Amino acid sequence: NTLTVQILDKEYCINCPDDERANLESAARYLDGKMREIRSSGKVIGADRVAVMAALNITHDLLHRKERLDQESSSTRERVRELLDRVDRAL
Amino acid sequence: TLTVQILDKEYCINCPDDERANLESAARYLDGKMREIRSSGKVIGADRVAVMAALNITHDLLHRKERLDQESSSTRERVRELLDRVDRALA
Amino acid sequence: TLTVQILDKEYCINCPDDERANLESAARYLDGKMREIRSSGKVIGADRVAVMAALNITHDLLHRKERLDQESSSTRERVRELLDRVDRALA
Amino acid sequence: NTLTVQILDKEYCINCPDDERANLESAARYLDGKMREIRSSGKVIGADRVAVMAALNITHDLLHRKERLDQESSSTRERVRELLDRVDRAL
Repeated sequence: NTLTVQILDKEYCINCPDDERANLESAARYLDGKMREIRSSGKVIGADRVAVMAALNITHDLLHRKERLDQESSSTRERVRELLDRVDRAL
Repeated sequence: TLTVQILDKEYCINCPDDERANLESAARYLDGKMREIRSSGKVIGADRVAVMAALNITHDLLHRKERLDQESSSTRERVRELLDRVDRALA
Repeated sequence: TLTVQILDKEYCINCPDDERANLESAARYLDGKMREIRSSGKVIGADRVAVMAALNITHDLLHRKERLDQESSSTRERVRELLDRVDRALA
Repeated sequence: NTLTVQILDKEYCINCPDDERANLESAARYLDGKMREIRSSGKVIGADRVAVMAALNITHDLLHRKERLDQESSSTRERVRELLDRVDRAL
């Protein structure tokens, strides 16, 4: 089974099991989008570098999302401990 | 800023300190995957070798992103339920 | 301020609005208990009839105070446990 | 069984079951204390009124303690709901 995605004005026929089609298609869409932004600036010159840079930003995006989530959890933990102290001091 | 080596080319990205090791690990993946694809000869052109590799890591990351989001909304619910029980106990 | 009638004498106390009915209920108890004790003849002297009645309601209140405190520390613990489980779920 | 408490410089022999001795003794102690404060001011003249006034304040003390506790619970409930909203908006 072949999936044919379009990434940055070029075509790719990838042997993909029906199982992963949607996943691969959105991954391609996501990569395409990120490559379009990068290309539409000028810092990166070279179609191969654009792709590599995109993969690195996508990697950053996800690492940062996890960092933000971890911070969000830790914070509510601090607030929960603040609640606990209020409870111990008066009730 | 971090400077990584991917398939005989240098890339310099602005990564917040705590991401360095993960980004390096990413680059290492990229480089390896590109050499593998290049060696297969199934994809012609450095730009195409680059996106096939980039598509590969993006697909990987989104899968990890899902499992993350799974665990994430899961604890968001246990926490919501617990706080709810706290409210009720206080009424 | 509230003005109550207890065993043919008026008392005026400064009660925060929400207590009026409960304080009136208290006075009603006092008056009834004093008439009962006075009628028994077992206690001689209005001052002694007064404290025996006052001791009676005080004893009553402390019992209610205990049951209150019981329920109170009980929910203070369920709440503490729940918040604790919330903290753990967030780690 | 007779318990002999002292309340405001006078003695009282009360038929009290061993079961309630401690309770009755602290109630007497509590009443005595409250009657001493009241007498040591001047607003109330008359040993019987002093006792009645004391029972009313003791009643107030307890009504107010319960009001304060209810307020304390309601408040932590508001804070818990504030926590819940934080959770729903980001996590």
